[PDB]
Amino acid sequence: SAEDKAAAERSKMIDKNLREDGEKAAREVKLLLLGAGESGKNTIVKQMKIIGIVETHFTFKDLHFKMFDVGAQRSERKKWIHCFEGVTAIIFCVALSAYDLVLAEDEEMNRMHASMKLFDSICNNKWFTDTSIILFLNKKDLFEEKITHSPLTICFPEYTGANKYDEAASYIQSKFEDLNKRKDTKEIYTHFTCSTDTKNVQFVFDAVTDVIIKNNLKDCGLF
Amino acid sequence: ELDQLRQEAEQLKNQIRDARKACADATLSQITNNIDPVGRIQMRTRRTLRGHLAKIYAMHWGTDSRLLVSASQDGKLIIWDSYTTNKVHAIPLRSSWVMTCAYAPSGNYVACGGLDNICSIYNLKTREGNVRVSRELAGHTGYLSCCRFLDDNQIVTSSGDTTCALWDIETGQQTTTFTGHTGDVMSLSLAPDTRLFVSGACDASAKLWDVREGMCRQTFTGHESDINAICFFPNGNAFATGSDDATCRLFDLRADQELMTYSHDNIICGITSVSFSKSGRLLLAGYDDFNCNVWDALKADRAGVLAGHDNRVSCLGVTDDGMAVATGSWDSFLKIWN
Amino acid sequence: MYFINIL
Amino acid sequence: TASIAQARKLVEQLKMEANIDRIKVSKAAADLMAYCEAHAKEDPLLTPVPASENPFR
Amino acid sequence: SAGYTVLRILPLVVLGVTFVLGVLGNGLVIWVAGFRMTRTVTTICYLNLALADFSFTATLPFLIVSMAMGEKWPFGWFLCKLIHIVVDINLFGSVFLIGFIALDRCICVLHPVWAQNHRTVSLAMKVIVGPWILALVLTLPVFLFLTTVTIPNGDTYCTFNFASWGGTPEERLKVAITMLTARGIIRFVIGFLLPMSIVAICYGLIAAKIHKKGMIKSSRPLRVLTAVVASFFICWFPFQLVALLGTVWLKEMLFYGKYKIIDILVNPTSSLAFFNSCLNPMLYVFVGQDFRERLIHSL
Repeated sequence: SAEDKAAAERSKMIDKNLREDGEKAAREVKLLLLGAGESGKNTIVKQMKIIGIVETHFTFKDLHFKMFDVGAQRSERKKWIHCFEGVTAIIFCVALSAYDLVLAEDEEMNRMHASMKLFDSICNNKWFTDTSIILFLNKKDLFEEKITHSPLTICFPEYTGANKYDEAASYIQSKFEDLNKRKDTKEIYTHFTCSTDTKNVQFVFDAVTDVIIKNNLKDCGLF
Repeated sequence: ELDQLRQEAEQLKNQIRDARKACADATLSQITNNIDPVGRIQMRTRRTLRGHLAKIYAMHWGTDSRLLVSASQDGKLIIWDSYTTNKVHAIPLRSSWVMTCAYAPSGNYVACGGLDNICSIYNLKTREGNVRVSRELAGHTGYLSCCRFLDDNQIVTSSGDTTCALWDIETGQQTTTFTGHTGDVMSLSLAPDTRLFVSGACDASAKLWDVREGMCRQTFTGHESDINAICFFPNGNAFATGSDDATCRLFDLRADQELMTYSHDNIICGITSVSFSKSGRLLLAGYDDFNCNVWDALKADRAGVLAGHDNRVSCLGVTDDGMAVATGSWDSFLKIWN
Repeated sequence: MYFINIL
Repeated sequence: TASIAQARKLVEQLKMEANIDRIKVSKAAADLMAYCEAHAKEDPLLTPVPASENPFR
Repeated sequence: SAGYTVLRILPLVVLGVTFVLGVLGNGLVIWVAGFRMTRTVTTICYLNLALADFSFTATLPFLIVSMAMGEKWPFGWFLCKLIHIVVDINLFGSVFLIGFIALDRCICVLHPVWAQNHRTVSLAMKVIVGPWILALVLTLPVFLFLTTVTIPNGDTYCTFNFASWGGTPEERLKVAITMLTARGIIRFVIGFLLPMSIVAICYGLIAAKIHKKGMIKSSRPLRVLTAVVASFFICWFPFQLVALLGTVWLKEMLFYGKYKIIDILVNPTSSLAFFNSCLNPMLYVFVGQDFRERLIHSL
């Protein structure tokens, strides 16, 4: 019958068209940004701004990246965080200078501690068991100026250490890594935000490249 | 006057419970011992719909009961033809983060909300070319959990901002705003007469709203977790709500009570979809155990398992004539059960 | 690949 | 200022919701059985339908 | 001798267990990946390898009963033609698919950007057809030279015959020798040297790169890689070495019969190669945890 044949060929055209549109969407790296309390998400997007949720798509070294910021979503996270199950990596932003700052909503909650709770809820999240996290420590330029004036022991009492920029940054970097519980299956790549060009951009490409190797080897049976 | 208001709030809430307690004589399950169990409704997958390349979050059945729309996280909206297993239309989305979809009862328009705060309306015919965006509703500050078409011009959408809004397609303006939910609204269902609708939020509370007046007729609170699904009884005088604790509760509008609880010891995972049969006897609920369980609306006995989905069942719908039931899941497949 | 005898 | 106004709305809604009439559950639930039994034959899911009648074979 | 009798009986049971395990594993892999799993590039490669191995093992019992009764063929000419075409095509396709899987893994590891942006299913089948057409091209002489030959004693052998090609016995013998030597060289180079060099290089760079990146979190990846490469080498190098020695000494064998140990040793080498064809899904498909969870969910 002619009527069914026209419908049948239309479905084949739709089926064919879905192949290219699904191939151009599966060849782009999917990223996701978190961090509440002005952690530096807006600053982070600026470096890789080549081209409720914001899609800042960009391409670096002939590889396309898809970036999704969910900072405008003030609702419950558990009802939509499962939609991102399958992203290549998670770009988490933490402010180094936020150890002594306090949330605007509550005057008794530490900003750094709140970020740790958000980080803990992501590492232990059931939807990101095998999803790596690209940790970014923002505002390192202002952190070294503030760490000398304000001791870091106010945030973590159980820390003697030394009042130095390198010592304080390393301890914060280590503290986030030890907060992870799903070891041996995910890697928390960590970097410090730098005003120099193509510095943070290169780290994102380098971190994603390692994850792609992990994803490729996992699907190949080597992992 | 916080102390006085707290006492005033408590006494009314106690009055609601005290009035309900006097009104309650016996459970529906007790007075249904006599009715014949329906039996073992063994439903089979007559048609399998494939072609999506991501997790499927919502689906809707049209009045024709032949064309259904499915929303998937790949950024494509597909108008399926269940009779012949054909994709009538492929609607691309500006934002791939879609979690709800709707189909107009007359079949002229479709909607799809999500994390983008946009309820895009698409014209099915578009005689001038292919499917194109007709209107973009942008007045919500949260993810559009569920949207349903009321008429060809009026549509009601539930968002994550704990508010529900009724929209006009031509003007693109919120006709009225429904507020009162403490938690984020997750789903809504429309009565056959479209005069009333209920919304299930994350505060374990279900509220009945009036379309024309914007007033909340009733509030039901019988759950203890998120309410991810809701669906009116076919007569429109009752509805059933899903929950995250594997408990379906049937609420009657006239009774203003939780009639009965559809829970089992074996099932522990959450419920994301709730649907009713043509006669309302078979309460189909979509669970997270990778299968759909068909319940008895009067006997509290499971009457079959639709174990044909690889991933968690996220959407579930029943045709208006009840001819077939379509189940969608995160495994990027639709199973038509009949 | 498969070896074949010769008479 | 704002807290008392928002809280008063909940009390007004509670009083407003308490003014409706509660139909007795004994006969409200009885109507559910009547509708189910009336449309049981018409419902294709409750009673199996031969593949000839349905379009999904 | 007693040792020779055991050395002849053992290949029979080796091929029997190869048949059983290969059919079981290939059927399971096809049922899981081809129907209950999403269609991906690695899934397509695994499906092709499993299909080739299943087609080979389903053909194996003919070779088993041939080796049981002293290489005699009781079946017909068309059936032996089909059985040896299927055997040769399946062997060549399995080796070429192993090489292609190694190349794809090497490309994915060394250049992840190209793999992410230039690995599509359509291109996957387009480039997998290449090994198959190469197998057909290499098998063309096996298509059109092979035919069943009956000896005057009344026993039948399906081997190569050159009476039609050569008008006189001398030129027929000369063309037979030259074609057999050419086939041996092609087998050793394309069938063995090309993939063995590819497999060692492709897997060598994969291990080398992950070591430099500090990707070694467990011994499982190294164990799997070394097991695959070692098994492939120890099962294919002896058989191809025996074939090469037979081809380079074919003239002496057919003119003087100087060497006889090669003819005896062909059978164990063929058994080992067939056992590799059996175990390829085990070391290529069941290694992944996704396949295992899908399989256990399937039952």
